[PDB]
Amino acid sequence: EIKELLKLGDLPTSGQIRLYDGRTGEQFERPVTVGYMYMLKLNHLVDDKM
Amino acid sequence: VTEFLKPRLVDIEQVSSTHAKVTLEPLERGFGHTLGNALRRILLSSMPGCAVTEVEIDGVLHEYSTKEGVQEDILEILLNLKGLAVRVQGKDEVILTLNKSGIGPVTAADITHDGDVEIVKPQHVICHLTDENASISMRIKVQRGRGYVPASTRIGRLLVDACYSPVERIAYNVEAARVEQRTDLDKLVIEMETNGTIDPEEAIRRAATILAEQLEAFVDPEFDPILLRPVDDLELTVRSANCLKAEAIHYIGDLVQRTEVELLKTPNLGKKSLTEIKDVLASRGLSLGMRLENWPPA
Amino acid sequence: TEFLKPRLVDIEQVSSTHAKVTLEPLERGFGHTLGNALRRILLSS
Amino acid sequence: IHYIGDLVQRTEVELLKTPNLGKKSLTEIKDVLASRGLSLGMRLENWPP
Amino acid sequence: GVLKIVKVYLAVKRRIQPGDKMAGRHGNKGVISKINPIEDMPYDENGTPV
Amino acid sequence: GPEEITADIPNVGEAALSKLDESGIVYIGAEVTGGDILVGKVTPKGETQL
Repeated sequence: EIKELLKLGDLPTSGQIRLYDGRTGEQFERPVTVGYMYMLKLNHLVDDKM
Repeated sequence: VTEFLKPRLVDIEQVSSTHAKVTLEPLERGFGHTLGNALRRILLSSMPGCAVTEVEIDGVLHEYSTKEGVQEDILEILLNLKGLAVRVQGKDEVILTLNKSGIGPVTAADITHDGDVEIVKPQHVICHLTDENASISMRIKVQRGRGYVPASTRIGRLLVDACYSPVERIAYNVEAARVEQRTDLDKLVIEMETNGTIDPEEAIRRAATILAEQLEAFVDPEFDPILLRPVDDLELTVRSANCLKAEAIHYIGDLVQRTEVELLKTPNLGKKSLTEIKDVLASRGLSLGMRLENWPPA
Repeated sequence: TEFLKPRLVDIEQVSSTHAKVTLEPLERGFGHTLGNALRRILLSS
Repeated sequence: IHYIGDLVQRTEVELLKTPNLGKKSLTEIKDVLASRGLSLGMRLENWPP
Repeated sequence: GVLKIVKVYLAVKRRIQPGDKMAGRHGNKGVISKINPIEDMPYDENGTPV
Repeated sequence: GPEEITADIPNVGEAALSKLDESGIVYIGAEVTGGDILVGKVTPKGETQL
């Protein structure tokens, strides 16, 4: 089903895409998986702890 | 000894008002990625642009306040103002006035039309006034600068995070160029997605200009400090301060040189003011008619 | 609007034909930019 | 005096000459103005454009 | 014994910085080690950086 | 003797007292940074001959 949604998305079915290094411009020698992950910021902040 | 072929802007395909495709006609193979990366790196961070840096909303003191008659709180409003796309003629600071009363959305089109200032997206929502007795009056300060300068990088006046860079996204393609001559030539196709504040061609020439300027070759305690403090540090009355400044006395060192006789000869200084000055100077171990001989060093 | 331009230089001659020259001041993102531009020119042009 | 600009032009003496503003109030005005980098008797010369 | 009490409520906004702790819902947690400029970031063919 | 909350504080400049009202309490909307005074307060000295 994720493969299907990626097909309307227009793929790669695996979910890996060619990625270029911002410093060089050279492509990374392998395909790299990229996607939107949901990430949370935890209550531990350097400002409080240092 | 084969002379090189030098790049020239040859095409501009405006896909939209804020999306363009600039291509360089002549390039030697392997030069596509070099200029592609150099230009993408300059464009994505070193471009100069106008951005909202301060905002003065009526009735509001701190940004955490919420206003009577406005749907969104002030924070959301400022957050909206960050996205205000402004093109200014020839200035490094401009004040925009926004007066609006009524019901409905308060967009950038309601901002008072200034001759210099050009508003890229007039339909850009800044507010939403709900009731018909509601009204907002704010002063938006727009400045020219470089890169991302947060408000935390330091009056009842609010500050807004500055996003100066006009460029959102850059992409490039190396693509083999035609032309029977040489055959091994490429053409750099830069797909640019900016905010519409600046035209593609001048952006390219500016990135290249910055690059060229970077490549500019390869070569190879005596005396009391209190005397250089401004008169405002004496914390005098407004009248005395203004009088002293009017008499070309801007620092304590200037004041301690003057005598009572000379000061009383001024058009605006009475006995009360002199008493005050002598009092505040004596309170810090200073006085009038002080000789420091050597005014000033450097 | 002016940018930080190079000031103060240093050259560490590892040998008679091997040296290390460094530019002291640059803006962020220019290290990789000039580094890769120059490496791409030097390694082929 | 409806705006800050109107207030910053007046001096302590002149304000004390008004029918309704006493010294407590004037002190308050000096405090709130000082709290925002402002004061009484401020010249802006050209009021208004 | 108490004459007067004053409570002052101050509010501060904190931006994400090196040393802050971020995590996903799968048990993937980690601390921010580097804030690198957008041009140095790996990007897709169409120019979109991660 | 009684401790008092007052704008009058020994050896403090007006710059430091700028954001304080008559009472000695900082006025709402003011930006404060580490070391800045929020509430002015004086305590009776146990006193010592200098």
